Amino acid sequence: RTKIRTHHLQRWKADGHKWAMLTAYDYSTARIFDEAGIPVLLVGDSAANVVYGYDTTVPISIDELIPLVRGVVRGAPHALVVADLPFGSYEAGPTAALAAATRFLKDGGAHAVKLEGGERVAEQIACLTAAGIPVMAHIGFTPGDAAEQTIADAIAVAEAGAFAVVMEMVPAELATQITGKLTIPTVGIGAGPNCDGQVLVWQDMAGFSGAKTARFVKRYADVGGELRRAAMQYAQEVAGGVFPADEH
Amino acid sequence: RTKIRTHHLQRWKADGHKWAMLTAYDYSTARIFDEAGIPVLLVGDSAANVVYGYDTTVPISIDELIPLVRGVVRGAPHALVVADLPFGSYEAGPTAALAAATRFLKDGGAHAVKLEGGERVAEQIACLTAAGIPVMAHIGFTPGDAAEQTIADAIAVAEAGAFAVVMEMVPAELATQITGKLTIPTVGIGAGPNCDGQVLVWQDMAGFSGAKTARFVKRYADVGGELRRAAMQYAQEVAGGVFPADEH
Amino acid sequence: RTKIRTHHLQRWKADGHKWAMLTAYDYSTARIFDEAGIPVLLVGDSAANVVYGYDTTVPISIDELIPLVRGVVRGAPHALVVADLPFGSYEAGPTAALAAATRFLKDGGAHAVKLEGGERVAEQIACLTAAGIPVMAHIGFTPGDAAEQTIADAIAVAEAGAFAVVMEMVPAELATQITGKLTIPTVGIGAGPNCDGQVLVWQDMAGFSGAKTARFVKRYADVGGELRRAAMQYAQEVAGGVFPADEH
Amino acid sequence: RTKIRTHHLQRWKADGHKWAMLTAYDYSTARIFDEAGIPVLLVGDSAANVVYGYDTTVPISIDELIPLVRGVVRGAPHALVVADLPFGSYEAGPTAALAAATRFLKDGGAHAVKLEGGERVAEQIACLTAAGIPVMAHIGFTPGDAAEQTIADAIAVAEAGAFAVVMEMVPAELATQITGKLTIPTVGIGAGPNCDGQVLVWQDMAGFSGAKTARFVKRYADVGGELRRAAMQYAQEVAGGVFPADEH
Amino acid sequence: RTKIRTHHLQRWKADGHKWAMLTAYDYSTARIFDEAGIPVLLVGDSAANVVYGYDTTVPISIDELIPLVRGVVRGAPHALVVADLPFGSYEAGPTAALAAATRFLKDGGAHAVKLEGGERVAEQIACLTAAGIPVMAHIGFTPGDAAEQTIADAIAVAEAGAFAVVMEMVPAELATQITGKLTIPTVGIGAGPNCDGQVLVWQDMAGFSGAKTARFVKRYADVGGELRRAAMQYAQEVAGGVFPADEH
Amino acid sequence: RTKIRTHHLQRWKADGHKWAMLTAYDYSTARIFDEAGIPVLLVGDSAANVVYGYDTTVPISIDELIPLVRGVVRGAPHALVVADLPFGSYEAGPTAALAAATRFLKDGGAHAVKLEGGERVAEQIACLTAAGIPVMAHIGFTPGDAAEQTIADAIAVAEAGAFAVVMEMVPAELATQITGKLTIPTVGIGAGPNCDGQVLVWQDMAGFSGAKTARFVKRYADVGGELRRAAMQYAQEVAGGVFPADEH
Amino acid sequence: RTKIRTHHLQRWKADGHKWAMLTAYDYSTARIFDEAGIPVLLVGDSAANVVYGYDTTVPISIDELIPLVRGVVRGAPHALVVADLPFGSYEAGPTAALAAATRFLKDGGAHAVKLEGGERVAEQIACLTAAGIPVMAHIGFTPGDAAEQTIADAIAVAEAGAFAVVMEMVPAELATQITGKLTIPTVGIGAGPNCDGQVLVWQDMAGFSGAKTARFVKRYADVGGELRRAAMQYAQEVAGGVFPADEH
Amino acid sequence: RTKIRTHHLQRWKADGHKWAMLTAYDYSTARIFDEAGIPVLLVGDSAANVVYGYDTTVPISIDELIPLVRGVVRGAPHALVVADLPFGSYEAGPTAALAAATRFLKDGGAHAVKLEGGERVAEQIACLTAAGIPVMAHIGFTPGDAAEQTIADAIAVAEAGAFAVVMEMVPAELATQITGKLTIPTVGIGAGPNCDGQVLVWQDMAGFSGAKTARFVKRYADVGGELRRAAMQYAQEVAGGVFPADEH
Ligand SMILES: [Mg+2]
Ligand SMILES: [Mg+2]
Ligand SMILES: [Mg+2]
Ligand SMILES: [Mg+2]
Ligand SMILES: [Mg+2]
Ligand SMILES: [Mg+2]
Ligand SMILES: [Mg+2]
Ligand SMILES: [Mg+2]
Repeated sequence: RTKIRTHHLQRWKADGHKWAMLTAYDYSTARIFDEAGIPVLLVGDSAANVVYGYDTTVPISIDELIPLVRGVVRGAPHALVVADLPFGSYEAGPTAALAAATRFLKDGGAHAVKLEGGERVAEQIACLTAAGIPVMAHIGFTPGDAAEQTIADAIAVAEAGAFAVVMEMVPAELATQITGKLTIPTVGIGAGPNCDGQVLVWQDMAGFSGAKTARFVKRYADVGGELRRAAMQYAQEVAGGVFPADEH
Repeated sequence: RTKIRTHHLQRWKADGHKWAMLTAYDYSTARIFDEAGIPVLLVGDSAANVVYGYDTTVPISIDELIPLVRGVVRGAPHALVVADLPFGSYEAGPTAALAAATRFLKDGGAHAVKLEGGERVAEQIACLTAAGIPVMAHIGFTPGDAAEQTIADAIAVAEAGAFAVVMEMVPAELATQITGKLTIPTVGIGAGPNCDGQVLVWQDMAGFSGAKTARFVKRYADVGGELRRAAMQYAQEVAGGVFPADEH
Repeated sequence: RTKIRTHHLQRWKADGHKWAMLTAYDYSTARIFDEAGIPVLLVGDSAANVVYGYDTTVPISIDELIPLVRGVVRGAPHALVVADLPFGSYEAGPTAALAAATRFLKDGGAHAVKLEGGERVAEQIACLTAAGIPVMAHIGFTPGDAAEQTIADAIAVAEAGAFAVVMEMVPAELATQITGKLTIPTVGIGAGPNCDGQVLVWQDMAGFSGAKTARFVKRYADVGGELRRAAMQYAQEVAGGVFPADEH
Repeated sequence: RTKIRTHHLQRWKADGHKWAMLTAYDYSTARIFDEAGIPVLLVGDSAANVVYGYDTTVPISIDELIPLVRGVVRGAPHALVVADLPFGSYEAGPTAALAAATRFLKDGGAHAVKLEGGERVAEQIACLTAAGIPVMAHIGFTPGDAAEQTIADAIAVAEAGAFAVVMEMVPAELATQITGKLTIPTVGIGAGPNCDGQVLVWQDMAGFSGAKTARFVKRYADVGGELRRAAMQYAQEVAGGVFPADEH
Repeated sequence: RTKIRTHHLQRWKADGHKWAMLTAYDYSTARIFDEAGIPVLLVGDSAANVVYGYDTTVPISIDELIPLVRGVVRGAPHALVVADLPFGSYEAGPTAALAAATRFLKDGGAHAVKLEGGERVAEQIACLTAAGIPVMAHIGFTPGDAAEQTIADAIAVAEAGAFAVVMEMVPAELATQITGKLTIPTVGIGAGPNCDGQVLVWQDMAGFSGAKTARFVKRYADVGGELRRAAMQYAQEVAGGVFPADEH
Repeated sequence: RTKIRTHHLQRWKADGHKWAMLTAYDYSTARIFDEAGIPVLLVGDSAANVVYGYDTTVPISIDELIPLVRGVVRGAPHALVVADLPFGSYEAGPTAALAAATRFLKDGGAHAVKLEGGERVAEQIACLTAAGIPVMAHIGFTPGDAAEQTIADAIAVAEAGAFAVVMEMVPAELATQITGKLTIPTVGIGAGPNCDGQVLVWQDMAGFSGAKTARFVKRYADVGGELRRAAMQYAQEVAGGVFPADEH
Repeated sequence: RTKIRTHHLQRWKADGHKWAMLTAYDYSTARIFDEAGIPVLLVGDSAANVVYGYDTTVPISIDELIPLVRGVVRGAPHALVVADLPFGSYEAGPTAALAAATRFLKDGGAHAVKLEGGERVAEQIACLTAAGIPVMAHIGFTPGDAAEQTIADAIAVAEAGAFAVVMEMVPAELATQITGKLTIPTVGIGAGPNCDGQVLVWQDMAGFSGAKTARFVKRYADVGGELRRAAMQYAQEVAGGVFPADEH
Repeated sequence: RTKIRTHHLQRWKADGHKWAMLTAYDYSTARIFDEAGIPVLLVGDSAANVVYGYDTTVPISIDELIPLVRGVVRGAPHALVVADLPFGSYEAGPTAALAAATRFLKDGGAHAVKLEGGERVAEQIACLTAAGIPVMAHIGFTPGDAAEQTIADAIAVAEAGAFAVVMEMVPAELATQITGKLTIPTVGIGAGPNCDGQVLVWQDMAGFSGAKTARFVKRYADVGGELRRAAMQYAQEVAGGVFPADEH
């Protein structure tokens, strides 16, 4: 079928089609989401937690991501795969950011990268965008004047060239407006329902990590739990000599 | 509770306790299997397929594994985590193998490593074992005289110091004997029911990869499928403005 | 005979001589095109597809090109060999671009390099040109205001020093004008007939890749097919003991 | 359909099926030979001449080959791709040879490697073979006692583990015998008709390089010449304004 | 319980809560201070003396600190761990400073870094702060106009983004004012009692180094002396055969 | 006074003088033990736990030790400072071990190194010893035949050249004998009272880590606890404005 | 006694105390000058000649100096040791100069560095000075307008932060003035008697190199000659069997 | 005049000419000893003390020597310059030793190297000697059987190829014999008067280091003291305005 491209997300904002974005970190997962119809996959730095067990996204390195990106890229032939730039890889300036992004494309095989930041990151977004690298921006709300800054960021980020922007933990009201005020699609996560698209960490979306589903997350299943019995039953059958059988 | 150690596997062979080993490649998965009671986790090179999308286990590199090992090590505090040595990292001889294994322990944080091979690999197993590195052997059956070699390998491998050995695609009959003939535990996968323990790639065990469950694999669930709807439903709700709601 | 130099292309624009440029990626091919009279050879990044099987030109690296350039340079003693700068090697700025180009000349043995881009790349083109490195520009059309930009690019690029410019996927009408408006030769590919010169990927020109000849490509032969029988017949004769004979 | 594996070549020696091996050095060529049914492809060091223009095979480096191997591997999904080890990469001993071969498999994606040499190279062939790396041997005839050595080499090489052996410039008589005396398939090139299989440099097989077809080579076509007109005609049409037309 | 964050220090300045900061350089020490309730730990460059025996803080390198930081980070789960930047690692400018700080966070696991300097270092503090790296400033008094500069530094440093500032060897009077004039907390050491918080090198605080307690330091114990007998008694018991006993 | 040398330990075995060895990992600690009369200091890999918070001694690297050794060397001018070789740095063989040890002497400034292992490590001990590097051996007891091996190790190790040997977790009875059977001093830790000398991790010796003093350790003080109040009191006085006072 | 610091040189200019600076390049020499009371030692790049035999100061590298600096630093505990920056290590700009100087302090153990140059080097002097690195300037006279430039340099250099400045080959008259016009001490060598301090290459000062004592140098001895007999006599006694005697 | 070669030392042993060897570490010193007639110069690792202030010869590195060797080589055109191999550079075996020595010749410009050791070092001496590198051996006496070993070393060392051997701290009686028993010259230092030649550290020979002249050293002067006044007088004249005068 059709391979999602950035322009598709733009058309969808026009046609009013609200698309879904899911986070992915390996081949098998991506394969599933791809044959499930998910148009956009995010190899997020959130992998730091769900994949590597870091209690933050500060330690994860580019090298802990590129190999995962390659895997996701191979598993979702129809999805637009976005590679998230790790903390520290782009804050230095355009040159650094460009080198990092270039690695994600030439090596990781990603189609686009996600650069987190507000106005302070416009220069970087511009360089990449001008280099021909699709950039998905990521802005937030950090408490009044805060709402102003969020807006300034949303504007600056789009001006820089971002083909879309993620609004994380942004007051639904403010989000709604920004969404209507920007020409590019807005992807929300705890941003309210008024965003051109939505994004969730698949681990949360399918109950695969812990049990604490935050407010902005809707638990669409208990894939984690389902895996627990599968394992527990497997274990018992092994102990009970029931497995393997002869057909095995 | 109790952190599984190699001696436990030995005691279990004595008490006739058949234990289950599951493959794992990330923090979240390991966490689940750990709280599911799985005693031994294998960060297999099978990750080459299920994690990175390689159609073989030949290309995967040490660097594509170590970071995954670290994650698994963090997610399974009670399991005995075994790191699998990638193709090419130990065939050169003891020195190479030792360096590679040392990386998996000092860096990966693994408790033991899995070295695939027969007699030809005894020297390597001995060096590591003597260095204080727990080694899980891995022998197979490659078609008559074949059964002899498998036996020779099983013997040589144990002589070298392996604390356990994996029998993959080994005729149940031959396996049964070898199991009874060795002092160390035998972990099978398509080796028959007469092995001190069993091992499966969790992706297959829980139907997370493709649909072709081979003969030696028992599909204990459809975790993959379950994830497909979760994603599909999520997508539709996004399109239907049903998600996010206000509680989000 | 005569070794084509950049000034020749300029004279030809004056004399109204429409010259042909062919893509080349190895010694044997270049040798053929050279003794076939082709004046200009392009070791394009299109090699990413036809040579390495990448589905894009994003992954190909300088190192996957330089050795090919050297080969082409050795096979076409009379042609003006142009080396194409890979994605990511010049977007960072002049310094990067200069280093990359310098490698293609000092190492690759190329006579000139092709830098893809519009106004955004003028700075780079200027640095190289001033360094004494012949630069062939490459501009395109990306949909109204688009035609304006194409023009701006054509102008900026020439101002920067490009000895010629490639117009790819440019509306014949717009192309025609630009061609007449620029002092330097315009080389088209899907740009219409009104260009000082034409360029095609030899694989397409001679039907050596797939069967889908796009609109802008004219299939001058089925060299690929011809190779298929040669191989098939060879195979059968081998099977039929007809080859080798005794004269062999 | 079916992906050729080494055992297939063995079965064929049994069934008396004479198979054909063709040299290949890029994606497009491999694609053609693959859909032409060629079972085995050799990314030979002969590329030194036909690809890079070296007048010998002494200068070509591993790095000038690996990227070509990757391309060939991508173009022939059904063929058994063999990567030839460059001069100097294995003569030092097993350790060196193993490292080199490992690169060709893990990086190049090759299925097997070709190691040129006689008895003096048995140690290397053994190490690789034991490492799980399929090795295609390559022996020759260098003038009386010579025939003895060729035989000794044929024997030693097979003893070392080679799954097949290439006999180049070997007296048909001697070749015939060796072929009958070895358990593994013999692939000839100027070795006579009595070899389990045949191999030719595709450039010669299809008349793509020079015009001097040596005795052991049969010119199955003039693909090179066919390319010359295609180019010459293309050039003239460009000059004659006939190309591009409007359909372009 | 609660993990101290930078905002806590701000709240405390508001509530008038004077907090204590202690220097720490290893896991065991940090563990103690953590379970002793110390909110902020400083892996100081002072380690140069107390840890490595350098008579100055000029020679200590980043590598002699990062591993210590990791240890302290592991020992104080509830403390805000601040890593001090070594001499020479940030004076070159923002780029250098950013790279250094990034190492301390991504590798060292620190939560914040301490950058010593006045106005001259504002640019660096700004870059880090904007990058999302918490920076603790450090200003001093170097003899009239001196008091002016100290003030200028206090102002500039806070303007740059520092979440707090250390006043070392600053006239209590001047300190008092600066403390009242700044919005961010002031941490003193020989700065007088009018600072939002206090800091001491634990070695001095607990009499573990030398016997010369300077004026600004209050000796809260003789932990060093206590260790001397422990050692001396241990030694004598060993000599007296009293140790080990049988319970040992 | 007198700087302890290895021969001193030998004389002491003769005179029946039981000496005490203490572990040390920094300048200030070493200074204390030195002026406390401790003759031998061990910069152990036990630092992995007490210094860096690793739950094992497997991860610690040479680089996490050398800088500590330098510090200890500077703090104990009269002690014989022994540097412990980290896991993985000598198991490969003499060459590796020699390079590692050489670093500890030339860089770390150590006087001797400690190599853990039995017979399997004799070759390494011999190389270093012959190189002029004082080696302290380290053997253990790992459960019958075990006692035999311990003995074999004690013998082999001394034969190799070790100037002394550490017996850790060795049955007092067996230890007693070995001590009497060897010409070189035996240093015990959980080895019983019949050893030429004793060794303890200062953290345990002075109650600085946790509260679980194992059987073989005698808690000579609560230096850790003493540090807790010092810190707690310091904190309260800061909060109570009592500190700093004016004398400060 | 007292360790000379830069402020001492300033006080001395005030008290009118003319201090002497001597060049030094090794431990033994420095030890002598230190116990001889010399306050300032210069590890000059003049070492290029007297130490390494270069006929110029152009070839000497940082690495040929740092190890000498370390030696001098160890030999003169009371002197202010100044390390010279080698040709080419600071002319590129502040960044380069800062890195070089930082090596001399952190590695060499120097207290200050000497940067040769006039106005053109102010930027470098400023960066180092602001970094906390004491810089001794070095200006000269190169023939009218020359005297103006010397003055401009003297001014610029001091403005940049130099704690002192060397006037080499400067007309005594001009020197006298500059000395009176600057706030910082002036150290002369062939600059006349009106300088806050004097400096000479110890080799010349003590007649250790050649015999041609230039005008600005006063030969205070013939230490070189004295060494010649010592050697000659030693040689003869060896030949005469007089040495060694029995007391030897 | 004549440039001393190794054969000269041999002739001298024959003619009974007792030659003198002096240690040297810089250009100026070497120049003096050269024009003083000293035939052999030793760039000893004793430089560790006299040049760099190390209290041992354990820390000095090859890099702290090579540059000094180059200097000495330039200063003594007629002397046979011998470079010493630093601790750790040859104990690993021939390969290591050869590489190290090769650096001293090709880079340092030395004519020969000094390898310290007894029988244990014969292999190394043999490799170098066979490579064409003149090796000066160095054996000692370490207390009965000791005298036997010294002899064994003297024999082994000469057998290995040493063109001469240094006997340090060897009982004059034993020395006398060894001297008469060896075919190669013996150079003593505290070895008695019966050695083909003598060697002393010039610092001791001329009273340039400390005042404690050991038994085996004869103080031929007080060059150090002479330098002290030269410096002291220089200093006073500077202070007294007597220097510089006008002639300066
Ligand atoms: Mg992030
Ligand atoms: Mg495997
Ligand atoms: Mg391109
Ligand atoms: Mg060849
Ligand atoms: Mg500091
Ligand atoms: Mg240990
Ligand atoms: Mg200079
Ligand atoms: Mg020595």
